[PDB]
Amino acid sequence: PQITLWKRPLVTIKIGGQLKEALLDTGADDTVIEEMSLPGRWKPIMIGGIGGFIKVRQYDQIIIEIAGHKAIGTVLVGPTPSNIIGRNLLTQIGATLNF
Amino acid sequence: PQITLWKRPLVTIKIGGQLKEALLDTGADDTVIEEMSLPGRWKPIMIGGIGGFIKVRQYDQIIIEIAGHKAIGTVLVGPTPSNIIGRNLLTQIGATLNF
Ligand SMILES: CCCC[C@H](NC(=O)[C@H](C)NC(=O)[C@H](CCC(=O)O)NC(=O)[C@H](Cc1ccccc1)NC[C@H](CC(C)C)NC(=O)[C@@H](NC(=O)[C@@H](N)CCCNC(N)=[NH2+])C(C)C)C(N)=O
Repeated sequence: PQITLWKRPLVTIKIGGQLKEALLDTGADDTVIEEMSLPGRWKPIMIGGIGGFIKVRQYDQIIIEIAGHKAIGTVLVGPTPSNIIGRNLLTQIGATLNF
Repeated sequence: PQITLWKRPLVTIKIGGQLKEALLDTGADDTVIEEMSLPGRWKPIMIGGIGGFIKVRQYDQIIIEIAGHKAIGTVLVGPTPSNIIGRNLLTQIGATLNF
């Protein structure tokens, strides 16, 4: 599909057995999901953006479906203002920017 | 062009007649440039990012060239981690996400 940018590019994702809406973010290196109780081990890390840093839990090899496209990779979980799909997963679903 | 996302989608911009590098950011509503002298009038506002809110200067109707495509619109100037081209100008250059 093709997504125009008149409004925020939000799509449905499936992660941890839950459906969520998430923002496709070419300006995000990483994928950040709003606080949810994902199982298993994780690593504390801090991520940066506008406004400063926040503390997140880094989970590896998490299964995630993005607009119907399966992906698997590192997902960061914590108090983000939006679920964000970043380049680490956008590359796996073959997303490009075009103009 | 078509831009893949294995690296940050950085392009050349011209603003105030000066060349800069900026990130194409589909997760940004607005366009935010590092502190610079810029011709035109401005007003102070607040914008939020992943880590919190910052003060920026809002300039309207600013000419900006992005990867050799013309845009004219609102540019926010302030202490951002990166120059960012957001949806307000990505729509002007006809950018879409594709997968
Ligand atoms: C796995 C190792 C991680 C290492 C870690 N990496 C990072 O921190 C990397 C560089 N950060 C980033 O890439 C982060 C996303 C988080 C992430 O991917 O990790 N990107 C970002 O935060 C980029 C800007 C940026 C680019 C490059 C560098 C820094 C910053 N913007 C993304 C962000 C998405 C939004 C949901 C918060 N957009 C914005 O912040 C834009 N804001 C807006 O559009 C506002 N109008 C919305 C207000 C909020 N309101 C609300 N929810 N009601 C702003 C740029 C105008 C590190 N460096 O410590």
